This record gives sequence, C-alpha cells and structure tokens, in this order.
Amino acid sequence: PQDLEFTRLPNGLVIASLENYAPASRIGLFIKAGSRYENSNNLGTSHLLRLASSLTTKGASSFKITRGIEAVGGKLSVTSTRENMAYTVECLRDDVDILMEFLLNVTTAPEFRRWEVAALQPQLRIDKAVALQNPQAHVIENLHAAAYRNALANSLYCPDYRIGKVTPVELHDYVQNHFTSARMALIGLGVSHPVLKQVAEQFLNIRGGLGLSGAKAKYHGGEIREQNGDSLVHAALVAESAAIGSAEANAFSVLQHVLGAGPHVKRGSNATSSLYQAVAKGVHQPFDVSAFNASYSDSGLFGFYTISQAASAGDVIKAAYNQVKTIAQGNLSNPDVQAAKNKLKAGYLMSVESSEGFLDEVGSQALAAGSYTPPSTVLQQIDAVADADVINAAKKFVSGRKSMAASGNLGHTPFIDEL
Amino acid sequence: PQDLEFTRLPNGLVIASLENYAPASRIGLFIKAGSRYENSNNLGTSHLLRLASSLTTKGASSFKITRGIEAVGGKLSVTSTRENMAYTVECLRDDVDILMEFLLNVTTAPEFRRWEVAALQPQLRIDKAVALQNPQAHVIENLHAAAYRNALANSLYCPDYRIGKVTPVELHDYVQNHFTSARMALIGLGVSHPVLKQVAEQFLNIRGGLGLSGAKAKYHGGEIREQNGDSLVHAALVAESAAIGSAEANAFSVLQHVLGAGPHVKRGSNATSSLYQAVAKGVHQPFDVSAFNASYSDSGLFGFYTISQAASAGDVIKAAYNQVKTIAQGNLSNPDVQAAKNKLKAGYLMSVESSEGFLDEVGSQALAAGSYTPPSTVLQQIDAVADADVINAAKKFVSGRKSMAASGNLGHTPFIDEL
Amino acid sequence: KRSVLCRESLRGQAAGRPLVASVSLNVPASVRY
Amino acid sequence: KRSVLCRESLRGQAAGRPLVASVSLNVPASVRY
Repeated sequence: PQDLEFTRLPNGLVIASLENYAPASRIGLFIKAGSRYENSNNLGTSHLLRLASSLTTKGASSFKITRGIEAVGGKLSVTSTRENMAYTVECLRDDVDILMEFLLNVTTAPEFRRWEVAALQPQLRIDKAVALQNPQAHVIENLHAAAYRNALANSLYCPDYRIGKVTPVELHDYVQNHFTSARMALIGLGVSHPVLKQVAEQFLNIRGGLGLSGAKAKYHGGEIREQNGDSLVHAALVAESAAIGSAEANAFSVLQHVLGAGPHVKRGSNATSSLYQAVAKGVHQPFDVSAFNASYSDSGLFGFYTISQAASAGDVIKAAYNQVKTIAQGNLSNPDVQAAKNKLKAGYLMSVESSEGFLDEVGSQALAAGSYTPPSTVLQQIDAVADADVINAAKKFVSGRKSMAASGNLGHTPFIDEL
Repeated sequence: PQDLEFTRLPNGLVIASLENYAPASRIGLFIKAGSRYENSNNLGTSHLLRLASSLTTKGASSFKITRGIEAVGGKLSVTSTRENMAYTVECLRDDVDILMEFLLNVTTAPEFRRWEVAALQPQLRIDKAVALQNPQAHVIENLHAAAYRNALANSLYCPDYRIGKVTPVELHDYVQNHFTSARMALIGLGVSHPVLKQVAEQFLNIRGGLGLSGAKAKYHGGEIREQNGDSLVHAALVAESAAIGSAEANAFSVLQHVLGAGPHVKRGSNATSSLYQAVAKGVHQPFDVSAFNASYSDSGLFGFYTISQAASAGDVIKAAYNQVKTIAQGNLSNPDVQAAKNKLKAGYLMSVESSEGFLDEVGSQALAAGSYTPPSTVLQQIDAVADADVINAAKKFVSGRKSMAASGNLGHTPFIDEL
Repeated sequence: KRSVLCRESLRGQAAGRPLVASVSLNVPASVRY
Repeated sequence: KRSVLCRESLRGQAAGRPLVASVSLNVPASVRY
C-alpha cells in the first residue's frame, strides 16, 4: 500500500521502510565494509567479524543475544561481499523491538574480549573449509586476487596463515573505522519509518570517513592456477567489466545473458545459450559452461566460467572464447538481444519478488546511489541498451587485458598466450 | 696418481674411476631422472622414490639393507635435482663390495610393496615440512613453476594433494622408464675401473628411451606471489638464462659473479658486490641480496634474489634491477670482469677440492657431455668470456621476459608492470 | 563431496547486485553468487 | 625457526653444476643450492 521511503540524514546514512501486509518484518543494517577494506596487515578481519556477531557487547551478553533471539524465533544473518556487509534481522511483527535492540548492540557496541574472540578463531578454519568445498569458491576467489592487485583482490575468507592471529584490537579498529554513519543504510520490510528514523537518529550517529583501510581501485591482468587430482577442471576468463550502475555496465549485463547459461529448465538444456551451443558443438558429451558477470563500485569483471574434463579444458575454453569473439566481430542479430533483455528483466523481477530479495535490493541501492530506484525505471534502463552497444562491450572483452583462474589437472588448460 | 677413466658402453652408460690414495671410497650411480620427468598425473613420484631407498628389493630386505650398511658404517645418499638423481654410496675401502650389491638392489631391483610404500607416504609430508622451513625453498620452487609451463616447472617436493596418492605402480613405472642404461653414469672415487666396468656390464644393462615422462623445455614469464605474516619478504627476479655448458651460459656465470653476493668473509660485507653496493646505498640498514644463476640442459634462469623488509621490498627490488640495467647499458670496466673471473675460477676449484664435490662434478659431466672435462680446460673456457660478452648477456635479462616469485607481506613488492 | 559426473552440472556465478555473497548466520550458513 | 633480524642474512642460491639440490639420506638429510 505505502511505497518505500528513503531519508538521508545529516550523517549521511540512508533509511527505508515499507509497512507490508503480511506477518513478517525484517530489519537489515548494511554497513559499507567489504573485504576490499583490509590491507596486507588487516586481511581476514572482516571474515572474523562476520563470524563474531553473537559475542558479548556493551548491553547484551552473548548468552542473552542468542537465547534472546531464540526466545522469539528470530534469525540474525551477517552477510558480506567484497564491497558491503549486510547485517540482516528477521522476526515476528510484535518482536522487532526486542530484536532491534539486539542488532544495535551487535553492531554499535561490540566488546571483543580477548577470551571470547580467542575461542572463535578456530571457527574460521571450519567456516573456510566448508565454503572451499565448492570449486566455484576457490576459483572465483583466486580470480579476484589475480585480476586485482590491491583492494578487490582481497578474498572473503581468512588467509590460512592469519587465522589465530586476528587480534581484538583489529576487530575493534575495523568496526570503528568502517561501521560508521556515512557508510550505513537501515532498511525495514515491515517497520514504521517514523519510528525507524527515531531509532536510527538515536543509535546510528558515529563519525568515520572512508578509506582508513585504504580504499582505491585497480585492475591487473593475471593468472592463478591451482593443480588438483580431480577429473573435472574449472577455469574463469575475465576482463575488466564496466562499473556499477553505469551504462557500459548495464550493456555488459545484457550481453552477459546473450551467452549467459544459467539453465531456466530442470534437466533441460539451453537452446538460447550461444556459448553452450558453440561450446557444445566443438565439445564432448559431459561438460557445463556459463557467462560470468561481476560489477562493483570502481570496476567490474566480465567473462565466462568453464567446467570441462582434463583433456577437454582447452577445447571448451577456446570454444567459449571464439564464440564471444564472434559477437565482438559484430555478428549479432536483433532477435537474440530482445530475448536476452526479456530474460534479464524477468530475472531482476523475480530477484525482487521476495522479502529477502527486496530488502537486499533496497539496501544495495542505498549504498551505491543514495535512494531507491523503482523497478519500472530499472526495467527502462536495461531496455535502452543498443543491439550494437552489446557487441561493442563484447569487443572490449576480446580487446581487454585477460585474467584467468583454473583448478584441477591442468595439462590441457590454455595460458594467456594460448588464446 | 692415475687420472679418471671414462667409458661409454653399447648401452650408452658412462663410467669413471680414480684409485685415490686415501682410505675412503665412494660410488654413486647418477640416473637421469629429475623432477622434470613427471606429468600432471605423475607429479610427486620422484620425491617419494627419493625417500623410498631403503625399502625391500629383490635381493635385499629393507632390514638387511639398513642393518647391512650400518654393519660397516656406510652412508647411502639419494640426491636429486630438477634434471638428475644422484644415488651416492660411501663406505670403507674394504667394504665397497658389500655396499655395491646394496646400491644395485636399491636401484635395479626395487620391489615397491603396497604395504611398505603405504607406510612411507606420511614421510613425504614430514620431509616437505622440514625443507619448506627455508623461505628459499618455497620461493625458489614458486620461481620454477612460474617461469616454466611444463617440465622444469615441476617442483622437487610432492604437491600437498598428492602425498598419500602416490601408488606403487607409479614408482615401478618411474623406475622402469627413467632408471635405465642410456641415462646412467657410474662414478667411483676409490674403485678399480676394470672391476667397476665388469660390474657395470653385469648389472646396468636395461633398455628405456628418453621422454616416456614427456621431455621438452619451454620458458614462460609469470609471477607467483605468496602472502605471509613475516616481517621479512623474499622475492626472485629472473629471465631465461643461457643453457647448460654453452658459451652464453658461461658468460652469464661470469656476469653473475660481477654482481653475485655470496659473502666470502664471515661478518664481512662485500665491497666487490655491485648489487650490494647499489642496493645498499638506496636501501636501509638491515637487508641482504644476491645474484641468482641456474643452468639446465634446455634452458636456464638468471637474475637476482632479494630479502628486504615489508616497506623496503620495492626499493631494494628496483635498486637491484637498476644496477643490472647499468651493466646492460654498457657501463662495465675491465678491472671488475677479471676479479669476477678469478672469483669464479677459485670457487669452481674449491667446489671440486672434496671427494663429494669431485664425485658430483664428474657424474654431472657424464650426464651432460659424455666424458670428463679436466679442470684446466674448464678454467680456460671461463677465461675466454669477453668483457663485452658479459654486458651483452646482461642486456638480455633487462630485455628478456620477466618472471618473479616473492613471499611475506607484499604491500611493497613491485609487480611485472612496476619495474 | 557430491559426484559431478553427468550433464547436470549447472553451476557458474552471476547475479544482479550481489556477486559471491557469503552468509554466516547464527542459525543457518552458506555460499551463493 | 631462527630469527633473521640483523646484517647476518647471507642466503641466496647459485652454484656451478648443482642448483637447488635436495638430499634425502638414510642417516642425514637436507636442502642446499
């Protein structure tokens, strides 16, 4: 009924709210601290911070905090990416107040006790371990660290050698410098904005400029290669995409989809996916491949991902490239761009068809722009992309510094010079 | 009294001998299997092979082998490099025969038993761990896998993921293909050649061509960077050296020494080392640096090695480069080349002033050339290097594809584009 | 570990705003794109 | 682990024939250049 309601304060923190109909409300304070905010000496402290969200803080002991949310059947999720760190908080309409006072403690009153922070430490390994089970995670990670040099090439997961060495002052300093007013965006899905503000005003007023971590962007072509014993091999090939919320970017997104192979059908094969077709024809029976597309504030990464077998690695890899070369040679007919488009549009909508989805989308936008762009407008922007534009962007991959990351038996994985 | 005595047989295995005066005799069968002979599927096999020297074999049980050499106070060393694998065997004049029959079983009659090979396995980790304690080894290893693509890029220590996966048919295969007649060279430091030959003839006649592992060379510039928590940082910068036993090579070696900083004085600083001087002047108080020089059959690696602290990494790294650029700009006075030369010459002679040294030198030569070049001759060759020649070589590092490896806090370590 | 032998493979990463988003929650836990 | 604080550092690798030669012997054991 009532649409969202943004409001930038004097501090510069953003806040939104949507009194929805249904029974479930969810706050989420998104602080601007991603993994790109750590240095050589600070690496792995966001990771630990992410995992220390239930520790004692100034008003609420670790015990109260967890038993408290249990009391009421809430959930407290602490999500992070290379650029941001969403602190989610779900619970029943009637219990938001009990819950909010928890989110506030957790975020503005953390008390990292030597003893408490010390117990955690080992959790990092356990966490890292489970996430590194998906080749995607280590390759994807390795990708970022090869393509960047300084900031976005920092991974999400603590470096093995740092684990036990993440000190209390480190956590306290990261909170202090990054968990600040200018970088924050409140976001409610079932709360009163009037009452939200009040609270935001009372609890979120802290000073801290950007880049006390060492903010800045830079792309650097590089290749990280991980040999294994596994039959299958994964590899990424990516060159500087266009930036976040910019036209070029958007273009990329649309091109992405022309090749992009995320199956829309269970047990179904893509007929739409060029990459898949092309790859497929020159490739063996079992394989899988998809267009990769990343966009961040101050740079992007666009290019594709492959999953071949030991002796097909190259064939696949090249095949994919060649095909994306085709579009950059100009060869791309109108029919396919419009399908792509509609694919993308559909996607975005579904993406925001959920509370959790919406709440992410909103916060996300808060941190980038400073307001909420409605869907419609969104939709218009994507449509504006020119059928040529797409090609043009694609031209850029082929004529853009390469950066690749592979895993598995790498006898048959092309190097930079190979392609 | 009697000088060595080489002899190539119909098989193509070389054999030498020097009845010396002194009490201690040392045989050593050098088989031509280095690390470079394994594939993606066979990596780590020489390593295990190297560690499995005391296992049961066809004529002597692991127990007899060990207890036997102990009986007499003998030593059995099994040394390898990227190109070769020297199987040394020391003992008392009188006991060569008991010992030789041991060397022959170990090498021609290995019996890798599922159970025995299996209990070894864990030793690989223990061995890898103890050699990875010197930054030099992991960097120097990282260097070779960055700079090569395929063959010499293989490391001497088994890859963590392979350890327990080293199977008995692997060991059996590796021996069979590589531990053959054409690739072998017996070498005695206190044995009769007449009696040596007989034995050689009776026990070393096995067939096996080269490259059933996949022989071939290739250089590829690349950078491997390993972040740490250690104050100090080590990095290596190296371009395709000249090949083994060729003029270019030799030139490199002389050049190496003009910059080469291997202290000749305890607690003493080099006055001679240009690198050190130049680095020193632009560098801080504590630091250390030296000229790196590697030469193999089908390729080489020349350049330097640095050890700086966090913030000084670049300054030192460039400093060192700049200085080697100087020599490449032409700036190098006669007085320094002759010093160099004499330095080299003195070193090679001291290298061979010991039994162990001599024995290595000799076998080494037998796998390359096919005969023993005497010292004198050696000495002549190094002298033939032109003062220009050196410059010219140097010109080649500055104008040859770069390839670097570093470890530690890499905030301040130049990349490829940095220098 | 889950065997990845057939045609079924369909994993590769690329979302709208979020990219490689790792969650750690008090209750659940995961890795998306 | 041995502390490497002072001027003493003098480790860098480069020999004549042998380069990075790793020994494994029945009795002793090591890593040279």
